[PDB]
Amino acid sequence: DKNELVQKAKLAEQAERYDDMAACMKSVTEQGAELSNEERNLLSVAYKNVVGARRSSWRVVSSIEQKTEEKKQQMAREYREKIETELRDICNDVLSLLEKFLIPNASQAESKVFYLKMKGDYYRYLAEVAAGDDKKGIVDQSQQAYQEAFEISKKEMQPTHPIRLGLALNFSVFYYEILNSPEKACSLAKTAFDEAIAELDTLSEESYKDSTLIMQLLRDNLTLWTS
Amino acid sequence: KNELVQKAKLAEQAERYDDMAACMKSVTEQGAELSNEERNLLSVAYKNVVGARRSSWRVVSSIEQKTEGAEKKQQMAREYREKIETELRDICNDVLSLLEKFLIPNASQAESKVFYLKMKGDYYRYLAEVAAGDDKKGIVDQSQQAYQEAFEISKKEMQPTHPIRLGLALNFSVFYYEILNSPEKACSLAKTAFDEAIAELDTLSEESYKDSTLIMQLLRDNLTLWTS
Amino acid sequence: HNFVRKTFFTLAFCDFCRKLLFQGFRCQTCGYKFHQRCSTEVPLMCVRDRSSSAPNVHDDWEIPDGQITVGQRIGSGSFGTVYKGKWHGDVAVKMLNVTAPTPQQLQAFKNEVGVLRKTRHVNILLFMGYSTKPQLAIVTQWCEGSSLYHHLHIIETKFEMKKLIDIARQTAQGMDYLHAKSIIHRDLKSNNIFLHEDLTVKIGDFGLATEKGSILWMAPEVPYSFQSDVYAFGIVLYELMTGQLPYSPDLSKVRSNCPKAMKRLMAECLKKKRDERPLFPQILASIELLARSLPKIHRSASEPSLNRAGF
Ligand SMILES: O=C(c1c(F)ccc(NS(=O)(=O)N2CC[C@H](F)C2)c1F)c1c[nH]c2ncc(-c3cnc(C4CC4)nc3)cc12
Repeated sequence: DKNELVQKAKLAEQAERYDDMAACMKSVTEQGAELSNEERNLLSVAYKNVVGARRSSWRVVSSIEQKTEEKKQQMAREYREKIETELRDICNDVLSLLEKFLIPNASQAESKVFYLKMKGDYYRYLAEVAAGDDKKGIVDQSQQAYQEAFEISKKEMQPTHPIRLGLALNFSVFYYEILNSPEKACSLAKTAFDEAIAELDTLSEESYKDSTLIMQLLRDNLTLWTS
Repeated sequence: KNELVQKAKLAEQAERYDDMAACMKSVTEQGAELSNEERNLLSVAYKNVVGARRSSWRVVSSIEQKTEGAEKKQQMAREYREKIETELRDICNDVLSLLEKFLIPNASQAESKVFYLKMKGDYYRYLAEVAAGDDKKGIVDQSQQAYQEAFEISKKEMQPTHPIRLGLALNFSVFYYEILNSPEKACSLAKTAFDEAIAELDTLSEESYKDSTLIMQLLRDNLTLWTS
Repeated sequence: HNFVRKTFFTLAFCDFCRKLLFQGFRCQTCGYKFHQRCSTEVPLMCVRDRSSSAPNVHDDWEIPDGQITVGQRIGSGSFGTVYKGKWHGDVAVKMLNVTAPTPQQLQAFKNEVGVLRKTRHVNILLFMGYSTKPQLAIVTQWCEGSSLYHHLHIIETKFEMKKLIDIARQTAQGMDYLHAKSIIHRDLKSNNIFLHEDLTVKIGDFGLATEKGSILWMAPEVPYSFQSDVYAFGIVLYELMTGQLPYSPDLSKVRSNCPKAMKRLMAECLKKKRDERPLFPQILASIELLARSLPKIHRSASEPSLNRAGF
């Protein structure tokens, strides 16, 4: 039952083993009912750490090959592909889960932004790995999802909201890092920081220390981008 | 085969230890004696695969024994712990069968034998934390035979400051304090190894100064803790 | 701060008490670490104990007079002068002032030679011999690349961030050995650091232990202790990361691409009190953590997870 699987997933939150955490929440979602916000983060963090391990691993094996350039590198090449072929499966299972079960039954403001932003991220993570033609197809999709969430959010969410700023932070990073449009990314973040701080008191005790963290994330990105 | 050795070296940097161990095991299965570089890979590979489970078990077991009375919850945590333990056991058994089938039978020099035997004495101390009942005593006895055997060869063939010997005193002394609950018998073994390396300190070498001085800090830390 | 559960392989040392750490928390913003025991007393101005086990592992010296060719005076100070020369190849000579020492001074020199012939760490300047007949001198290896002070101020601009950190890594990896031999290097400074070939660092000026313009590198308490050497290493970090000279130093001057893990490392070493400072076994450990995280967490900041720990 759903209530049981939530506990069986928070047992892998503590004591890690996130591959088990994914299995519990994945089955929870397939029931078709809308997830509670607390139950929504568990599916977010369950996959945030499964991919985050291969993302970090892929980068290191990438820097090694760029530095060796050679039978050593001929083998180090096939090992980088091994990590890539895993990132593909992890991303596909989230997207199919988002497309087939979560998004269709969202039926609420905050939920719609959450799932589309998430759909945006897991397409971006494929861009960092895919080749030219596949990158373009993937790059466009990450933008439609990002843009679609970018539309609903600005219409309905408060001036300050962790999901609101979190989409601006991730959308700008998509421009700066994937589309190589530093000024296109700079303006997006700059306004988000300005709008949020202009009305900072709209936050409240339950989330102000959560949203304020993202504001430091936005400001630091601009400082690095201005240099 | 060097391909396996570099594959493991690749795996360590990527931080994929479950795949690193699967390579070093395939090296050890070939019947050749490991060099002191390949040998030190097999130690790092399996002590990280096990170290994950030991960490999972030490937190689940503390979630249990808390929130007394909630039977349905405490039934869920209890059944989860014993799933970790079986996975943890399968690792230690694989290590132990690997030592006793290929490595220990063909360890020629004293250095190797004091090394492989300490491993054998370590992986039984891991099972002694998981097992219960008569099996705990059946395991704890088996640990002492390996720790004792290595200690005799160490006292005779290796210098006081050699990190292998200076670490056998650390792991063996703990086995007396935690598994056997004998503080005095642990302190005596700890103090003895500690001073013998201090007296002959200048034998320290460029290739071992950092490794040896770390263990002497760990050895001193336990002493103060136990005497605290 | 926002923390998370973390289990550490390789090595780590809790930033509060600095004992070996295997299973604890850490802060995602700055990478701070700590045990659960000391979590209740971790600072918040963000700017049943158990036992630990074994962790993972990875007369003929004298030179007769006239054999050594003497070149041009490169520099002088303290109680001697430096010259380039040739003796079985390129060499360097520290010409001490005294030519006719008293037996007590000579015996002091004899003991120093007894010590200096034992130290053979890669990141210290190789010892090649001594001479008493013409004058008190010590013969070392000659490093073509001038002192690190010369590579920041005269010829400069040739240091990437990765190479910039690696120099402070070998500086500590060489001063850890000088503490594992119980020698306090009193006068560490960027002019006492040399670069031989393909940038292999070498430390000097630690000799003359028996006998034993520098204002910038002198510690505030300088007066001598292991803690005093840590501050001197802290000042060397400031010159590297900032690319300038000191003058507290302004940490804000650092480059943009240097991560905050190095920002916090430098801040500790410059701590006013001796006690709060770390020691080189740990400094050498964090800097190798800070070095493993360059090819891994180079990025433009993404979105972090909400706080998943409370204390
Ligand atoms: O200065 C010394 C030196 C020495 F010769 C003898 C003794 C000591 N000190 S010691 O006795 O403590 N010492 C500790 C370890 C050693 F075993 C003994 C010295 F510090 C050098 C040794 N080799 C060098 N190569 C190059 C330069 C150099 C380069 N560029 C410049 C720029 C101005 C242009 N100036 C100078 C300097 C030295």
